[PDB]
Parts: sequence; structure tokens; C-alpha cells
Amino acid sequence: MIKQRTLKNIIRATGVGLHSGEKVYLTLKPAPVDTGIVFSRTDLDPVVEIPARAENVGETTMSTTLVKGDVKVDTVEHLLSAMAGLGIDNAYVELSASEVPIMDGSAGPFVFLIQSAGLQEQEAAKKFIRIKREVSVEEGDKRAVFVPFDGFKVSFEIDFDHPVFRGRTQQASVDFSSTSFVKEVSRARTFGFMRDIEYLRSQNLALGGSVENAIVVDENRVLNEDGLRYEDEFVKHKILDAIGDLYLLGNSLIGEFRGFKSGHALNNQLLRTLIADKDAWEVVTFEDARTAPISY
Ligand SMILES: CC(C)(N)[C@H](NC(=O)c1ccc(C#CC#Cc2ccc(N)cc2)cc1)C(=O)NO
Ligand SMILES: [Zn+2]
Ligand SMILES: [Zn+2]
Repeated sequence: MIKQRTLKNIIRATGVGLHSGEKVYLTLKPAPVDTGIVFSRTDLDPVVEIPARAENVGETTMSTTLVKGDVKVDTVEHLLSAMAGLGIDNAYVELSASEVPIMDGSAGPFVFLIQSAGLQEQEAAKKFIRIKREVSVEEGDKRAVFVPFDGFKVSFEIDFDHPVFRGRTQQASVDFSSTSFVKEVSRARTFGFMRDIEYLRSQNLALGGSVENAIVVDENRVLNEDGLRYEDEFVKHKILDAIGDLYLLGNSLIGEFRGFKSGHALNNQLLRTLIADKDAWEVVTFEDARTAPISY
């Protein structure tokens, strides 16, 4: 059978919060079967735990935030994307502050942490959510969709008209039958436009931002000295974001996500909308891995 997975060992890293600019200690720890991913604010007294579930998401305008009462964990999506991509079902995530460190702006550093810790198979069937009916949400011209698909696929389109994006592909369709999350998605960095970053900084936000952890673009150019890591890095980062935001479902997906100019807010709305309609999905397990449309 396809088994649940956790970490073999505890592993640590340090970094700064993109939004807060605050140095933070990050710890990833093994967890028992059926735990899911649970964040813990170990700086607080008492320590506060927040399960990484769609219903615990708070504000989403900037990054995906988990909340419990007055306690938050900001910017969970890049770490969760790595968890999702490597098939980690169960883990504790300990933080010394209210924001996951931004690291290099991608999921690469978290893939390295997970691969370094090692993967541990557990004696329980891994549960998948299979999309049975297409479900969609929209806001203005933005749209996010789950579509039935025998496998796991993420498609995305962005539609920037600024000169810097002219001629760029702005679309990608990743079928993970034949695409490596690690090699072809995980290192795509977050990005921002100068005018937007200036606005944030003017308000004493984005205090951890630097050209070392974000792609900076203006109307016409990519400003980073060495340009892009992937030819289509922008849309690949939107896919990275979607994979992490989607993992708040708490299980891997059998289906296709399609995003059109969408972000964290529609991603979470899509999850809550899916969860609420039991005719649109079912939980499946695979007693024979060979019969599965996916592979970890
Ligand atoms: C792409 C998204 C989905 N919109 C989203 N990214 C952000 O919202 C975002 C917000 C701020 C920054 C930034 C910076 C910077 C700087 C800087 C300031 C001063 C100096 N002297 C040098 C550099 C990057 C990304 C995201 O990935 N969510 O997961
Ligand atoms: Zn423009
Ligand atoms: Zn992102």
C-alpha cells in the first residue's frame, strides 16, 4: 500500500520573516500517523498549536496566514508547498515568531531541509482526496478551479500587460506524471513590482525583503543581476504557491488545479467551497501502489 510519510529526524534552520523582518528559528519534527502538519509557536507561554487546515486560514491578501484567536503564523505557503511536493503527511513545525522565514523566496530551502532530515514511511495508508466534480470560484477576472483528473496536475495562467512580461509565456501546465516538483517547480522565487514593494516598505512592511530573496521587476525589466532561474519562473512560482495553499486540504490531491490570475484568497475560498460539498470529492487509498495514478 501507499503509506503515510513523516520525517526521519528533527531538522532546523534560521531566517527572517519577509513581512516582519524578524529573525526566526524554524524546527521541523516527525509526527505520528494522522497528525497532518501542525504549526507551533514555541515562543509563547503557553505554546500555541495551529493545525494546518483550510478552516484555520485568516487574512490572505499578502500571504497565507494561519490563525488561532489572537495568535498567527504568517507565510506558510512555501514551506507547505515543499511538504506537499515531497509527500510529507505528518510533521510538527516549530517557530520562534509569527512568520515562517522567507529563506531565498522559494521552496528550495525547505526541500533541502526535508531531504536532509530524511523520509520515514509509517504503518498507515496514505489518504488522497479525489476530485469527482469540477468546482470553481472567482472574483472579477480571477478564477480558481478544481477539475477531475486521473493524476495530479497544476495549470496556471497569469496575464500581465506590463512591458517586462511581453513575450513571456505566462502559462504553464505541470503534469506530475512526468515533471519533478523538486527540479522544475521548487526553486521558483517569489516576485514583486517595485511600485508595490515601495508602497509596502513605506508603511514599514516587507521589512525582510531583499534582492537576495525576491525577484524585483519594474515596468520594463527584471532588476536582479542574474535574471531568472527558470525561463518561466513567474508562473512557476504561482504554481508553487498553489500547491502549498492547496495542501491545507490536509491530504494529497488526485485531480487538476487550474488558476487564472488567482492568489491565496481564491485558493482558500476554493478549498472551503470544495470541502463543504461532499458530492464533489471522495477519500481514496491505494492498497497496490501500481494501481495509483500518482507516485511519491
Ligand atoms: C508573488 C505573490 C503571490 N504576490 C506573493 N509575494 C508577495 O506578496 C511579495 C511581497 C513583497 C516582496 C518583496 C520585496 C523586497 C525588497 C527590497 C526592499 C528594499 C531593498 N533595498 C531591496 C529589496 C516579494 C513578494 C507570494 O509569493 N506569496 O506566497
Ligand atoms: Zn504597466
Ligand atoms: Zn509565494
